[PDB]
Amino acid sequence: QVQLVESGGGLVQSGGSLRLSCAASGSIFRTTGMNWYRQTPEKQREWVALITSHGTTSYAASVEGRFTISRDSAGTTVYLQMNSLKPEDAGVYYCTTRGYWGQGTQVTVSS
Amino acid sequence: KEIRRLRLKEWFKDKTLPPKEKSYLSQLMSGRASFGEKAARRIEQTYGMPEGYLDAEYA
Repeated sequence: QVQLVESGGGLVQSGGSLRLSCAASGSIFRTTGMNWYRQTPEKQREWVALITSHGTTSYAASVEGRFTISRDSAGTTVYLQMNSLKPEDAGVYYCTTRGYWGQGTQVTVSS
Repeated sequence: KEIRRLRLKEWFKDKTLPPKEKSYLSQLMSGRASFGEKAARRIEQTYGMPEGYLDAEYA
């Protein structure tokens, strides 16, 4: 079994920045890919970004260029750098791997 | 196993394909490349799919 902890959410102004983190048990992110999802008012569980076991990345169309997914130097923590934030980006962000899901972290964007 | 092909397409249906992998994944999704047991297990590890996801039948 795998446990996951998202953090780094909060309340930020539109056009602002936020870096989310996901920790995962047993160093699993070093050898395993993962996904970020977000649940928004308009329909739940929208896919946001992936990073593979080797560090290759893919983003949803609406966050391309504004979001950057990466691993820390150790390879065991994943970051979602969210820049130029928009009201459509607010929601609970979940990290997942191997069918396991964290409890999520809230992102609210005020104008 | 044609189930691996369908499951692979299903996984990426709500996502976008990484450019470095777009070519290799598309061969699997279209039937051009072979889709064996070890390849399916490695693909699940690469993207963090649940173990055995690509071999799980549909109802």
